[PDB]
Amino acid sequence: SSAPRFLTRPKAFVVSVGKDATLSCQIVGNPTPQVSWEKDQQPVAAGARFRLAQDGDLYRLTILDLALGDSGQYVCRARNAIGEAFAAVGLQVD
Amino acid sequence: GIPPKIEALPSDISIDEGKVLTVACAFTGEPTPEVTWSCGGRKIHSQEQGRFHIENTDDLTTLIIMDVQKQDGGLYTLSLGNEFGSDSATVNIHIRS
Repeated sequence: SSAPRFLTRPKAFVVSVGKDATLSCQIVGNPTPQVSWEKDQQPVAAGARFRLAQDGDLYRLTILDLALGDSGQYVCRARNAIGEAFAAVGLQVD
Repeated sequence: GIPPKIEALPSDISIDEGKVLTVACAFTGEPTPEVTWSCGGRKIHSQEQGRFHIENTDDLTTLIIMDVQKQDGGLYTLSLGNEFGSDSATVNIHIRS
């Protein structure tokens, strides 16, 4: 019945001289959308350093033990039978 | 004085025809920059073809294309401007048929 929508801008959180980052956004849609993250046009899969989680309409990608190679653009993709929503966020590791 | 800056815009996005597509993009800038979505030098206006919609808040702009058609495929440019400068980025939108 309704295409996905980002209620708030995707955000990337990191502390100065930090070792971990968290990326989150609030997404709604009817039916509830399938949400995934992409970097370098490849899906981000859960593992030891990449943690994916959901809490209602809030979706998270946490990156542990940051490496220089983790820098770049992350795209959040939300999809259901009606449509798809995309929003990107940058991460720069120093 | 803070020049505008587009947070991040994908370079390419694909969508099936007959679906709704939404692309959201965050930005910064002081004062709030004016937002322009364009197709080949021409500003796109909200409600064009009864399918295109643009919604802007103070730090987020969203391009909505309802009932995606094959003719909608193309380059869509987001531009921001204030007294301190401008920023611009383009997304290539591909339609799957």
